[PDB]
Amino acid sequence: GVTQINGVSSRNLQIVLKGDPKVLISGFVNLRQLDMYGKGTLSLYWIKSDTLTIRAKKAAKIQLAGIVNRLDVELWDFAQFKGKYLRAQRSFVKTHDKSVAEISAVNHQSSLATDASDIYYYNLSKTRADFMAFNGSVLDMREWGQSDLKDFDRYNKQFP
Amino acid sequence: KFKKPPINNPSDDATIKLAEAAVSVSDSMLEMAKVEKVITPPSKDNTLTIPNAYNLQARASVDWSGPIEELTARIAKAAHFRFRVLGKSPSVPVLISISTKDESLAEILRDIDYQAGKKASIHVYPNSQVVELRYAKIY
Amino acid sequence: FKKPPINNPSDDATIKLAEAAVSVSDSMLEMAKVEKVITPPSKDNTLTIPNAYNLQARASVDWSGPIEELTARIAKAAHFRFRVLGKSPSVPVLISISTKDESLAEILRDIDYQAGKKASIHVYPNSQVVELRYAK
Amino acid sequence: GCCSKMGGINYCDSSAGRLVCNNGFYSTCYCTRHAVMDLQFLMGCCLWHGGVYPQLNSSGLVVCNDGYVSEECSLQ
Amino acid sequence: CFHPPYNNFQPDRRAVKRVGVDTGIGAVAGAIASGTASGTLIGAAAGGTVGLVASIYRDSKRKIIRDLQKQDIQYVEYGDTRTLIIPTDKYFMFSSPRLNEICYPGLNNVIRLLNFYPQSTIYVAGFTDNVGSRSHKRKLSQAQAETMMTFLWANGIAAKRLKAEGYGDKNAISDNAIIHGSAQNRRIEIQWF
Amino acid sequence: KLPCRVDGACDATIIKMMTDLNKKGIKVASVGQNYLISIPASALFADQSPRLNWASYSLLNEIAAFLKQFRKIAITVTSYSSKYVSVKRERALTLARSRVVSEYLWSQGVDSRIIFTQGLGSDKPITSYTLGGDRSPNARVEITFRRAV
Amino acid sequence: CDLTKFRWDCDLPVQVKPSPASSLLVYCGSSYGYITKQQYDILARYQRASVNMVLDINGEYIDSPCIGAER
Amino acid sequence: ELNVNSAEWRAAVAKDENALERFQAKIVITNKSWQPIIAPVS
Repeated sequence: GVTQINGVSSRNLQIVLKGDPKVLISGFVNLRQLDMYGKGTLSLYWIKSDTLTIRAKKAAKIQLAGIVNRLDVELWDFAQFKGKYLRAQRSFVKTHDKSVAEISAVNHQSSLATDASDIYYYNLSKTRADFMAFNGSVLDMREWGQSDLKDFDRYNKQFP
Repeated sequence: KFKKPPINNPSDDATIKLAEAAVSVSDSMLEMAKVEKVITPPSKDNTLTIPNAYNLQARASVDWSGPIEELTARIAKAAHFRFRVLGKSPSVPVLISISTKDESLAEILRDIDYQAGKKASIHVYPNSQVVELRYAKIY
Repeated sequence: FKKPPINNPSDDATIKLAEAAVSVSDSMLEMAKVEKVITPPSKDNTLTIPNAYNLQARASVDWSGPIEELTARIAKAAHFRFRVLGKSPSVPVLISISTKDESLAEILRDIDYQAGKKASIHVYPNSQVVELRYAK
Repeated sequence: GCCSKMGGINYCDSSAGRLVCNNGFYSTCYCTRHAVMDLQFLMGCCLWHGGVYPQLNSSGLVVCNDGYVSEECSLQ
Repeated sequence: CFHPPYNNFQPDRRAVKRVGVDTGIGAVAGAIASGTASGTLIGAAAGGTVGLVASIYRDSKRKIIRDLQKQDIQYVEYGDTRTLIIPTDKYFMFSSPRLNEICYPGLNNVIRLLNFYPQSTIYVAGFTDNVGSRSHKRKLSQAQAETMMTFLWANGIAAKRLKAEGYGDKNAISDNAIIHGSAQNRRIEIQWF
Repeated sequence: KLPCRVDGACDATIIKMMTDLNKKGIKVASVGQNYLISIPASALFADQSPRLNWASYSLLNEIAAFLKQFRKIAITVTSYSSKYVSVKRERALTLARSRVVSEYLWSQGVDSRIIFTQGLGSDKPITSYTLGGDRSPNARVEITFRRAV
Repeated sequence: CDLTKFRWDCDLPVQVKPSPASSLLVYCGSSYGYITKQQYDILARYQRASVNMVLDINGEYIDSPCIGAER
Repeated sequence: ELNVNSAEWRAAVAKDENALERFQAKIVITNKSWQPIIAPVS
């Protein structure tokens, strides 16, 4: 089913998807928990959250834009989390077999890619720590041409 | 048994005296940097004169203790930028010593320019792919 | 099997020495950052490449003497006319260019920069003329 | 020898300061004193002070060329 | 059986010569051993087989490369771009485009190796050291590269497959400020796919 | 009274380690003073990820010893790989791989003033056989330098 | 151009006069020509790849190195 | 004798010939050519 909501203001919101819908939401949302067990698709345009917890299982597409103080993503298989533009002060991102996540952490970033998984950090957090288990990858995916591309510091330099 | 975690290798009193002197120098230098920064804070960043671009984001780990021109020329060649020199190189060489580890060529050029200071200045024109070192008009 | 760095500080005092060196290098860099005066590209008083086709020709120059002679010779090689606006000083403005492969435009840039505020060079490509403007 | 497991010493190339072996490869062995050596430990008294001032000693003092007295070399 | 100067650019016959000599010696040995027509035939067959295996060895690409390295020619294979580096100091008359025909074994080996790749595109490039004028080095390298290209084309390579270009002291594989490096910089490079 | 050779380097050793690396599969070529070590990315990293296997550190140790056998001013570590996802993806992956290999080689202190690092992704393949991932021939790490004097 | 294949073979035409369309300098050795913005971008890509881009006129090599210059 | 009248000195500027006054005129930047084996040497 296709859902199109234009204008939402909440201090808490919970979304659980068990099928394959196409739901897009507009406004400001204090999203807290997000659960996906099917091949669903969801989008939020502006979110102002304090602690987001995303758990995606099977071929679920998620897109969120806004600010988050503490984001925790767990992708399991074929799950896409287009979390770019969602600047999380603290990021806890874990990806499992053949899943893709895009993160834009700001202050502290902690990532783990287990096997055949991908994490792409489009922002240079003040401190970063990424781990790879079998074949998982954590890449930078920055432009290299931005006139103000910040370089790694003594506290940023992690060598994969 | 009883133990405490830092069980390092043996150290020599030569290294110990050097460590104490180095810490004293570091404290004096911190005080000096703080007082001068408070006296007159910086107003302009050299990223204007050395704007980064593609192929300036290639990285390099440098350990150099010689004159500025050769290091700048090697950096430019590795960046595929034509190297140009302005001004008369002074009789007293503009020595620099850059000891970094895996940092981009734009950052290395910025470090070289800052270390040169009033003696030499590095500019980068990415439109013309030119790295230009100019020795100041002293003398 | 991975091996530790051969230069790793593993002595109780060597580690402190190394962090002290790191701190002194950092404070050196901060001093240099505060000390350095820079000229933004917008406010840079220096000749920009005239882009004139005849001036793009490569050259090879080994000159150390008056600015007027080399500027006139560069202009004549570039086929531009040459003119001087101002009064020549008593002590001549001496410059030096020792290059093996550098275009006439870049040589003019170097000549102007070495002249500094004693003289400047302007290039008119529409009416192909190199002007040496003295300063009073 | 020097050019071992190569052909052998072809000739000393004084411009570079190294031996050239019977294959095109240079050799790690120097052939003239003007080869670039990474000399970091240099023996001798009064280094960095002008060397030992050549005077017939009346005492055990070893005086450098700039007047500084090398205490590490003087007699006790 | 073989004219030393390039064999008149005619096909070379070591295979047939070696198998013929081997059959001759085998037939002679069999005739001595037996004294019978069947024994002579057996000896000739043995000579033929041993000559076949010997020529299979000696006409191999690896043996040709070993021979080219016994001569002063270097072979480099990176992926599928194969390069022969031939020193002008030995394979050209001094400071002249003239080929050094005393070194005909090396040139014949180069041609034979290039014959193993009938579809490859060959680029011949000439290089000189830093000594001389810029125009002098450019012209001399171009002349030597053209002479090598002409030799390749004469020995049986189509004119479309060949391009010859001469760089001066531009692309150096060694330091010209030292004698042996300057010597290593004097070379001809033959690249093919 | 003076050293007879550059410390810790032997010609027999250089020849032996070149032979051993070529036997293993690491191509060690030398044209003039220029040396090239081409390493298949499958012998160092995991499948299209910038994470070295623990077993590959012995190979990196041999390569570090080979680099230490020479005196030089600047090494260059370049990474190439087969196309997997996107141009930016392979460029970032190759840059990260070059960074990590360069970092390990730098830690295993080599006589190199500068160690340049870069990755062009899939810009300069050396073989038309592009089938395969990290097993493909043109997915590799190139360590090129010039012997100094 | 075709930049990956195996041999990255391609062709960039050069215009001697600084046309408004093609006004970006290329220094082929001592001989300099002008090309377009896309041509300069792909030339810079090949330069990053470290590929020789010798200037050829009528199939004849003229000058070895090509380096982008002022736009 | 060396003359100290710097006004009388005569500078000499060399030049190198480009495609000026020269150019089917198929002026082309061709990469199909010899390519170095050890390409990125710095």
